[PDB]
Amino acid sequence: FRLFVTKPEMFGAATGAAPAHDALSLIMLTRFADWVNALGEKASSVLAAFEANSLTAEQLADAMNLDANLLLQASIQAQNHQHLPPVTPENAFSCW
Amino acid sequence: MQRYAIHAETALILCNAPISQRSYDNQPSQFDRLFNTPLLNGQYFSTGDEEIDLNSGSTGDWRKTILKRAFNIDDVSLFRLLKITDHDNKDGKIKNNLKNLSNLYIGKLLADIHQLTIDELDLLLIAVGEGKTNLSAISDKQLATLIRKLNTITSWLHTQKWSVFQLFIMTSTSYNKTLTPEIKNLLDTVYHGLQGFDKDKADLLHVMAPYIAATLQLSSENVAHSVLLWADKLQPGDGAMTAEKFWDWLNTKYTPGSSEAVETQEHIVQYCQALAQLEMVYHSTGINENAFRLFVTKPEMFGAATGAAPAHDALSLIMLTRFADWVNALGEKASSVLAAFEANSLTAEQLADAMNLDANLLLQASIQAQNHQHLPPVTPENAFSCWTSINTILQWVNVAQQLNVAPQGVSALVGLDYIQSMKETPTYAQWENAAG
Amino acid sequence: EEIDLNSGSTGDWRKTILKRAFNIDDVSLFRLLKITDHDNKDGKIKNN
Amino acid sequence: AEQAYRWELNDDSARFIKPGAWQGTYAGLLAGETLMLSLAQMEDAHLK
Amino acid sequence: LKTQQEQTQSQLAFLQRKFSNQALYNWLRGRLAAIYFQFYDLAVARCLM
Amino acid sequence: IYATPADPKALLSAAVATSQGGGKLPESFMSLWRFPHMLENARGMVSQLTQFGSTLQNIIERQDAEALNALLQNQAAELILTNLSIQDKTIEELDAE
Amino acid sequence: IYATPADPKALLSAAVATSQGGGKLPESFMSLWRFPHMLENARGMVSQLTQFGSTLQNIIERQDAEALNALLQNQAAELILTNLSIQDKTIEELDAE
Repeated sequence: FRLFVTKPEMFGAATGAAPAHDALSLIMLTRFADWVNALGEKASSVLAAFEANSLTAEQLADAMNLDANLLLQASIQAQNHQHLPPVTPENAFSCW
Repeated sequence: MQRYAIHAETALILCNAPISQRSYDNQPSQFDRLFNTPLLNGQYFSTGDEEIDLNSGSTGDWRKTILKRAFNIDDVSLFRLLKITDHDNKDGKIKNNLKNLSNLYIGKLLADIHQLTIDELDLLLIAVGEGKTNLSAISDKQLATLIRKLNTITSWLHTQKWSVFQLFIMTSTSYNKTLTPEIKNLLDTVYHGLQGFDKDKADLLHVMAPYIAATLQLSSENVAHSVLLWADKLQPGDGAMTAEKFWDWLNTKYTPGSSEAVETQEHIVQYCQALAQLEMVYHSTGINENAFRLFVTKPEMFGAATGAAPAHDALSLIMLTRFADWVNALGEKASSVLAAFEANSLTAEQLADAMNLDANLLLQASIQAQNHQHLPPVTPENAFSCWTSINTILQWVNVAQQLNVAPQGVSALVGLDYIQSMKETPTYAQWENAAG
Repeated sequence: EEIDLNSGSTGDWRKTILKRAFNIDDVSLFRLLKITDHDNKDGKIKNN
Repeated sequence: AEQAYRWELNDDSARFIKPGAWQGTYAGLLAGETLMLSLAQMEDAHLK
Repeated sequence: LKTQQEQTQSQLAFLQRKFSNQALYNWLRGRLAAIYFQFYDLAVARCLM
Repeated sequence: IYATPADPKALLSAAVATSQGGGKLPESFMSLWRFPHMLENARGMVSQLTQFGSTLQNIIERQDAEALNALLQNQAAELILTNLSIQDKTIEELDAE
Repeated sequence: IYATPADPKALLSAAVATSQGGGKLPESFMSLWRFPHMLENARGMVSQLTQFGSTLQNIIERQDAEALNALLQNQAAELILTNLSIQDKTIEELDAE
């Protein structure tokens, strides 16, 4: 919650903007909260790697209990298609 | 066929045989009912010299599609099925041999009959210790041992109600490098507590133990001293960290409260998460507090090799639980056996008092355990001072009480072995005495 | 005839019938002898 | 009390109070019990 | 019954996120017992003095 | 064909601990008093810091005991709405019997 | 022929106590103070050791009270999975009735 009020650009807001509190932004905080609860015991090791910019697909697939190449191929295909917030290799696992 | 409720041709693949290409009873072959039970767009799948690209991100030809339909997996699990089969494969491409299709199919059956995913199979084979062996170059003897280890552990996880992902946390040797707030509280509490430490006056492991137990959520300092003493024998992480190297970094290079990246910080996080793994190993395998110290100091008492570090794989977590289920079955006389087991003064008469058995029952089970060829051999020196030997003797009791016979009545059946008969054939009278 | 009733003697057919008539193994048959006869040194008894 | 210790025994390098009794993570609940030990280490070193 | 599972988890989340959880008293016991032994060696020293 | 429903999922939540930084020692001061008179001044100063810490530990325990009881009554006021709808279906059954 | 199942077994566990060794007395020191001034120094030194021991006894009781409550909620979260599977078999019966 401190990361939301200091760096909202980590959570999908525009750079240099105040963090909004409308109904579209309360869904994002709940889907983030349901995401960290699904990590379980490895939730603190992801959020510490998410507050810094050192979160990788191999570290996330360990906590999501997924295959390591599954989040790699999902990250490759997220960069080759035209999403309106575009997924780049810089913000692939450092923007929500 | 009886253990996993499968057909005879599926059990034939698990005995290192290739996929059959012959019809049986005007039904199609095993090769046809896997790959061609409908024909995919009128194209027959036949074995040849064609390459099949099995990488995770290659939209291959129609031959990769049939491998996905015959095995019921996607591209991602088919690349991991290849790495379980062939660790030596550099690329993803294989040949369309019958030997290669039978080795991809033998790896998928090991996940099917144990109700596992390819992810749950690969993380289990690392936890077993067979994580470096190829299914493409495996023999008949090593394959039956591999299925026996998968049969032992998965049926044990059902009684313990654990997942494969829960077992893999307690068996992993690769650690995360990310500094969590739970490790910052460990790095701060040990630093501010050991400020006036003298090396000559006190042991380092003893004075760290109040501050290690305060941040690993341990109820005891006796446990935390055994937690630290075990990690000095593995030297976990990439830095091969001992607890003596841990304080030399923490005294001279760590600043409490800072967000600054220290030089060898990632080797410290791998050490602090090996101590947190130890907290999970002690509480899950419900072992005694004194007997956990006996595991981390003298593992040769518990079946390990002499002068070796105590392992923490899936084969060693079964041994700690079967030891913990054994001391719980002793009840009020459990402390008198474990005190006689830490010394070398445990006898068969003292154990039969606590097991509520006959005194001559464990005597005859100990005599027959020494006259037969167990691969850890039971000698009169380690008959009740090694855990593998006590586990061996108690199996002679569990078979003799199953057959309602004596331990030498079980040994009469062992002497009726067909391979042992080639040196000395039993007469018809010796079968007639054993039948009575 | 002697019947060897020790705990670790795979005896003759006469010890087997003592186990079938009493529904016990060799080990409980030696302890049944010590309940009966404390003065018996060996395990062997007569077929009286 | 540390500066009065340093002035009576000519030891400016002496240090008993260390910056770790306040832990903001656990709200410093053992701040008084830590400083009471450091005052007891200071006087026991003074009596000797 | 799906509400009671949601309510049991809301209690288990409360017992792990409050300040006075088990992780507090593991720290309070492990730190004070290191103080309580070092204070004893100073307290028995003046019983000898 | 009849399809069985999925098994009930096990809920899980995170327990991410916090970590606030350590403080630094302020600059020392050379007073007028001797050692046995400033130590007794400091010992009664620290023994009051112990009584504030034992009081603050009591207040947090009473805070988390009243935050749990307010949670237990907001949960008991939610289960009473569902059990009062089941009783509507018990009376509706007896009008259908 | 119909064979009855075995009777339910009684579970039992061990309660093996621990035993750590006794300590030895350190070497005594001859101070400057007389007996009525060092005894009063020692009595206030031991009366603080009593307050540390009563505080440490309180923390262990609160540690074992919170370790039990975390056990009671992990056990209550396991019984709710079985009772939610029985309710699946109650609805499946009413679709079979």
